[PDB]
Formats: sequence, structure tokens, C-alpha cells
Amino acid sequence: NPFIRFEQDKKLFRNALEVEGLTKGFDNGPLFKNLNLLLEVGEKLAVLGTNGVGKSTLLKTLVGDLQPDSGTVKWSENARIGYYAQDHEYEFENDLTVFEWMSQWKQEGDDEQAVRSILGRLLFSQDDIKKPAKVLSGGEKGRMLFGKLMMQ
Amino acid sequence: RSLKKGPFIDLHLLKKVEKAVESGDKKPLRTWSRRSTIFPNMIGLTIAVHNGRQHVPVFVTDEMVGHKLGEFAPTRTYR
Amino acid sequence: AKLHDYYKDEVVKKLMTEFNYNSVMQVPRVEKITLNMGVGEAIADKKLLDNAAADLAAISGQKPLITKARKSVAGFKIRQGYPIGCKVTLRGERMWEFFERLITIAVPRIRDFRGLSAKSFDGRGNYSMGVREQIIFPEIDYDKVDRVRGLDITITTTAKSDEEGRALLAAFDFPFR
Amino acid sequence: MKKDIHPKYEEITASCSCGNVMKIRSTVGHDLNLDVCSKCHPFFTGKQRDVATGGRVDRFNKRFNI
Amino acid sequence: ARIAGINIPDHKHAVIALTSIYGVGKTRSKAILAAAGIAEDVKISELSEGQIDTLRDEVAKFVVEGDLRREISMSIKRLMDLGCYRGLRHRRGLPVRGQRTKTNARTRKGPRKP
RNA sequence: UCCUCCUAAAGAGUAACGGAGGAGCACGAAGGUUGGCUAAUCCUGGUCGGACAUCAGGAGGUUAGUGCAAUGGCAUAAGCC
RNA sequence: CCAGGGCUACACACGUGCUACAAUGGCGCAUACAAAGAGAAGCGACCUCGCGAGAGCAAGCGGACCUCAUAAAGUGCGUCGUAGUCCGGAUUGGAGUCUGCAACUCGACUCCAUGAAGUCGGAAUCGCUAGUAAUCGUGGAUCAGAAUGCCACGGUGAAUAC
Ligand SMILES: Nc1ncnc2c1ncn2[C@@H]1O[C@H](COP(=O)(O)OP(=O)(O)OP(=O)(O)O)[C@@H](O)[C@H]1O
Ligand SMILES: [Mg+2]
Ligand SMILES: [Mg+2]
Ligand SMILES: [Mg+2]
Ligand SMILES: [Mg+2]
Ligand SMILES: [Mg+2]
Ligand SMILES: [Mg+2]
Ligand SMILES: [Mg+2]
Ligand code: NA
Repeated sequence: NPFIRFEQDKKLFRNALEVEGLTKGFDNGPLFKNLNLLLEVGEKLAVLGTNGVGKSTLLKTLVGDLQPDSGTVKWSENARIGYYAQDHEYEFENDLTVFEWMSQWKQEGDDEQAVRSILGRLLFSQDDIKKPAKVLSGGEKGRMLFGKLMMQ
Repeated sequence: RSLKKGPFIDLHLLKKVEKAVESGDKKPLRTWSRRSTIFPNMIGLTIAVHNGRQHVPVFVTDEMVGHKLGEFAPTRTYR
Repeated sequence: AKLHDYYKDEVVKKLMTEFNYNSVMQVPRVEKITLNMGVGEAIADKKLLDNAAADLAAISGQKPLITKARKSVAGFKIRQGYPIGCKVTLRGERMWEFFERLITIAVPRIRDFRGLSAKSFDGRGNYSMGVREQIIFPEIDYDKVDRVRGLDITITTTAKSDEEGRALLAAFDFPFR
Repeated sequence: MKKDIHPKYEEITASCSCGNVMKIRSTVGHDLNLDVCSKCHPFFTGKQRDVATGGRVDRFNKRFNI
Repeated sequence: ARIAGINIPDHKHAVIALTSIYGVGKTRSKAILAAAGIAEDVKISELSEGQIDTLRDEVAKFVVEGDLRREISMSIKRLMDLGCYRGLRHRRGLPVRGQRTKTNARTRKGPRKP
């Protein structure tokens, strides 16, 4: 059982998005029409659907990988957004080892502790922190992304 | 702070100081006045200020002109 | 080098006249400059050493050599081989360029300047100085850096004695007292 | 040198706040205009104006308008 | 967007931008805009650079962030070493303007400690 | 069971429930070769820096070092790249 | 009898209030609607000077006539567009005014600068049934000066009580 606990560097007070309209439909009829909603610093909002409804593209247009055809989103200017993307293969590239990968993050931290400790707190070892991070598989990559979230 | 004019100090202080400056540096000046500010002519003296039970001697340096004689005698103690 | 030409055209004759020398090669001459800084904090983070190396590579047009600990000590909890300091050696043309671009612009820029100490020789004609602020050099623009990390300048000269070193450096209008 | 292991090094033309144009080969990539150089630094003029802080005995006599 | 220390704030009206300077409040800032010939309601981005140089010279006549730090710090350092009553409160860490310390004065004493 | 020093009486060997310590490994380089280099500890100067981190000068000279206990040895280095 | 000092001392705990955490809010400009009361070593117009506290000259009033004394929330217009902010005002430095022989311990107020904690508050606890609660101002008692206290006056003005 790994020990993961995402903290908060700064607390947000009023709201996050206040989204009004996106009008986002790739090629066919838009999978959603209006989608005007707020958060008031809410929680969860577990979007669900079948295989092919558009949750991931909605999230991409929400974060900024893509943008809506017409409308705006706008975040709170003090926010900090972590993203566990649907696909994580564009991240694990360029022949970076585990240690270098998880050290490329961090704001003001030490390159020996809090980057080599955040790894040990989730089922990783001295042997692990030296193998290339590209040859990891599945749950290891997911835990790497969770570690990046905790670090950020 | 106080008023426009007339920095108020007591006669029984200026008169004592005038004889003190004439002779030169001497014994401490024993006074019971705390409400009299410090004029430029009193530098180099050793006036003593009443604190409620005794007199603590004080030597007038260059910066001690804008405050009265009672501003350099802590009137009560701590610890 | 403007300072090299100034040396060989004025300082040689000035020093021979002032000191009653027999040979033109008896005159004290500056032979090298050394810029270093032992970061110390690199124990728990190696990237700070690389940042320091970039700082010195900007300050002087060379690549710093990363120097390791000579012996282990438990006072500061270091071992042998740990990279601790960075150092740059300048001789000749680049040494003259750094000398000029220090003593003509960088020295005035230091906050609250009064004059470099004259009693800071090692009794053998050499000189040493600390800057305490890496941002007085124009190569650093106060936006790239993250610290106030300082540098040590060490002027190694041929001067036989500290008095001759003082005279030689005063010939270059060094900001003494 | 060692065949492109060092930063770039090209001649620049820096000037003071009163002119004093100088050519110094440095690693900046663009020239700069700065404050007084060693020529114009007031470490030999305002020395008295630097060690001058103080004064209240005279500042009371101007207050003494009587 | 630059003054002596930094005029970082854009999107701010002129009279409020110079308040970011350590040494300029509101009426002192109001004298900068009115005397130098700039309207109060102008947004910083819309101004030109030429007007800034007029601003930079005008503000620099005051004592500001660069030297206002020394003015207050040395003044206290005089009283601290003066032996004056007001100095002793600065030495101890108590209110100096003759106010209550029996139950209040948390601001000078910092957060409550047992 | 094996290794090192003394007892061991200046060749070798030599005992006691005599006096002191170690091993049951390690290394694909920590081996071969070629090229190069020389230590500990102190003084004076130097931003944080400190009794000792990093830099420059001097004295000293192998009192350093040797993957591992001790003896012998090592500058032509057997030590460091 | 007198001079100075203390009741204003502060690691801490409690009770009663005030000011705030802001957008049904701040800031600038302009304009309406009251009531009650005090004034003789006292209230003080108007005028001028001062950025402002105030200073100089100074009529009238021992008064339904004169003064204190321009009510404030409101309304209309503009900006601020959710930040420790154009909220908040503590703390502190400098220069001031006036009372009183005297403002350091220890007054009030104004000007410039600084701008903290605080982003609806744990167990628990308090007030109120109609011009009441909530909120906004005004006056007086004591008093040379010195109240967010107390005593009184008026504006706006609710929800619910099965
Ligand atoms: N590149 C694309 N081309 C065509 N259709 C797309 C594309 N990306 C998304 N979609 C459509 O958008 C719908 C919703 O997007 P999304 O990928 O989140 O769907 P999902 O199947 O619910 O999610 P996921 O499988 O990623 O967990 C999909 O069902 C699909 O029809
Ligand atoms: Mg034998
Ligand atoms: Mg024998
Ligand atoms: Mg035998
Ligand atoms: Mg070997
Ligand atoms: Mg060899
Ligand atoms: Mg070998
Ligand atoms: Mg009492
Ligand atoms: Na999806």
C-alpha cells in the first residue's frame, strides 16, 4: 500500500472556472451544447459516460491542450492545475531515468531528499531510481504521475 | 508636540545650570524636575533625574536635545 | 589588451624608477587571476552547483572546473569526492580583460562602496578579495539568478613582497584607501 | 580553448551615464549603458558628504525662535 | 511599467500604481499625477514611455524604497542606543506610544504564547 | 581449519588453558598496457565559512595512501587520474 | 503641608463593547428628509489665513429669533470586476495644533509615510415578538483638555411564533 497524500501550497476561496459555453464538436454534431457551470471551489464532479462521449476532449479544452470553438473558460489567477492525462506516453520519453524525471519537477526542493523519498514512500527502491523511467509499465507510470502531482 | 513657542523648562533648573556651566564639568546636578526639555547649553553636564525614589545620573550627548529630563529615567522596573 | 599595453608602456618605467631596479624583468608582474566559490550547499542538491558553474561561466568567459573535497570531515558532513566548489583560472589576454572589466566598472557597482582594503595581502605579493554579490557584474542581470552567492578574486603576481604587490596594483589605479 | 565548451565571447560597446564609451570584450550578446565607471565614481568627491550623518543641537536653535 | 523599485502592476489606474512604491501613499501619488500633468483615471498600459521618464524624475525627488529603509531603521537605532524610554520599548518589544499592555498589545507581542 | 606480530635465545624451526589482532571475502574492473601526477599536517590572505568544506602563497617532506587485521614493502612508485 | 512617582506596571486567564473580514461594498462628484438638547471666567456666526487639526479679527445670544449645527444611511452619475484587494486599520517614523504652570512616564486631534491580524470563526453561549430586532447618525450629564462608556433623540426598518 503506497502512502500518497496530495497537499495544497495555496488555498483557493471563491471559485475555479465559471465556464459558460464551449460549442465544441470535433467533426459531427457537438456532443454537448451549452455546458454553463461553476464550482465555487466545489469538489469531485465525476463526469461519466460511454466509450465515446467526450469527457477527455472536454477536459483537454478545459485545461488548455485544446480550446473551445467559441466561448471562454478562464481559471482563477492564483490557481495551480495538476493533470493526470488520459494518455501518458508523451511525458515518458527522451531517455530520462526515474530520479531525473521526478527531479525535473519541484519548486524549491533538495535534489537528494523530497525527490528521493517521495519515490520511496510509493513502492520504489534504490535499484528503481536508476533504471530509465521509459521502461516502466502501467501502475508504475501511474504512481509516477501521482508523485508528480504530490510534488507540484 | 507641545505648542508653537516657548520650550518650557523651570527657572530653578536654568539658574542652577548657568552657574554649573560657568565653572565647568563638576559634581552631578541634583534636581527633582522631569518636565523640562534639554536646551543646547546643557551638554557636558551630569544632571541627575528623580525617578520616584532616587536620582539616576545622566550624561547629555549630542542626540539628547528633543526630549525632557524624564525621558531617560525608567520610572518602574521589570523582572 | 588595453591594460596590458598600459602596463608595458607606463607601469614598467614607473616601478623601475620608484624601486631602483637593475633588470627590466625584476619588475613585479601579475601572472594569473583565480575566481572561485565553494557553494557548500551542494550536499543535498547538485543542481545548485550547476547554477553556480553557469554563474561563473557568465562572469568570466571560460568553463568553471568543479572541485571536490580533498578529505572527508564530519563538521559539515562531507566525504571525499563530493563536488563542493567551482574555480576558474585566467592567464594572459582574458586575465587582462577581466582585470579591466573589474576595476573600471564592476568595483563601483558594489552597494555601499568605500574602497578595497589594502592590508589584504598574503605577505608574498599576492592579493585576495571577496565580492559578496554576484550581481555587480554586468553579465548578470538580476533576473536569471536566484541567490546572492559571492565570488573570491585571487590575484597571483610575481611580486616578491606585499609592498611590491601594493605598488604594482596601485599603479593600475586600484581602489585602495 | 577547447572547441566550443565555453560561452560565446564577442566585442561589445558599453557606455556610461555621461558617455565615456569603452570597448570591452564580454559575454552578454548585447551592449549595455550603465552608471558612472571608475572614472566618474564619487568615492573621491562626496566622501565628506558620505560621512556627514548627524546633527540635532543646531536643529534645536532654529526651532528656538525666541 | 517601471519606477524606482518596480512598477510591476499593470491593469491598475495611474494614481494607484505608484502606491506600490515603498514611500508613496495616495495623496503623495495624487501630487505626482496632477503636478506632472497626467489624468488620475488613466490605465498604465495606455500611457507612453516618454511620460514615465517625466514620472521617474518627479518621484525621485522624494525619499523612497531605496533610501526610506535607512531613514526609519537608523532613527530607531538611535533611540535603541540612546537610552531613551521610547528606545527601551523598542528594545523589549512593547508598544511605544503609551497604550495598554495589560491584556491587549498582541500586535507588538506577536502571536499569543503561554 | 587458515592469516599477522611477540615469547623465538641476530639462518630455518621451536611449546603452554602464554600476550595482542583477523578470515570463510571483494573486483569485468579494484586486472593488462600506454601517457601523466604526487601526500598528511600546519602558518598568512579570502562572502556567507564555523576549530577544520572551496581558492592563492609558503613550510614540511610521505608522519599521507594501500578494497579488509598486522608485519615487511612501495617515488622507477605497488598510491592518484 | 509639599516635590517627584504609582493606580496607565504584563509570560497569562476571563467579562462587557468597538472596528472588520467587503460588491444589498468602498472611493469621487451633486442634491434632499429629522428629533432632542446645551450655552455667561460660556456658545460663538460672518471674514481672512492654514492642505487639516486650528490662528487673527470678531456681530449676535444669559435665548421658539443668535450659536453649537453641514444630520448619516438615501438618491443620481462614474470607477473599482474578486484580490489580503481602491476592504481592514493596527503598529511605527517625521513634521504639527490646542488645552493646562507642565503633554517623558500619561491627553486629544490633524498632515505625510508604513500598512499587520482578519477571507464569517471549536465545544459552548447571548438579545429580541412591531415601529420590536437589525442598521445609521445627533445631543447631553461629568469636564481646562480627556470616552468605542452611560444617559437620551430621531431616520430606515424586517422574519417567525404549528
Ligand atoms: N480525436 C477524436 N476523433 C473523433 N472523435 C473523438 C476524438 N476525441 C474524442 N472523440 C469523441 O469524443 C467522445 C468523448 O471523448 P472521450 O475520449 O473522453 O470519450 P470516452 O470514451 O467517454 O473516454 P475515455 O475512453 O477516454 O475514457 C468520444 O466518445 C469520441 O466519440
Ligand atoms: Mg629466528
Ligand atoms: Mg637462533
Ligand atoms: Mg624441537
Ligand atoms: Mg589494485
Ligand atoms: Mg606508468
Ligand atoms: Mg596497478
Ligand atoms: Mg484603575
Ligand atoms: Na475521457
